[PDB]
Amino acid sequence: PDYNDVEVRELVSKLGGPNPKTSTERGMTVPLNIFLYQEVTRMQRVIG
Amino acid sequence: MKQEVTRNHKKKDGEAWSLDDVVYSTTVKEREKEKDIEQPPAEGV
Repeated sequence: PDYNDVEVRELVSKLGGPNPKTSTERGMTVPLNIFLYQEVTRMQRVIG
Repeated sequence: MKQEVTRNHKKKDGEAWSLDDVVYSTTVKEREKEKDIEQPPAEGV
């Protein structure tokens, strides 16, 4: 199914960081969570 | 991943790690099964 951009951003904001027990950091600010968002948007671009 | 590890290693020392002057460390698990891996690594992928 086609990814909804406004939905994806809400799912991305919930993503933790590496060492997620003690890290206490979330969302697009985390280097791999920005990367995930970029490749999910690139995957939707392909699917479409 | 290279960022994630250097952000963990800013307090650690001694030396403070920059993306300037870090390179990849790579080892092969050499495990009989792939399902013996139950948890992720500390600093890894």
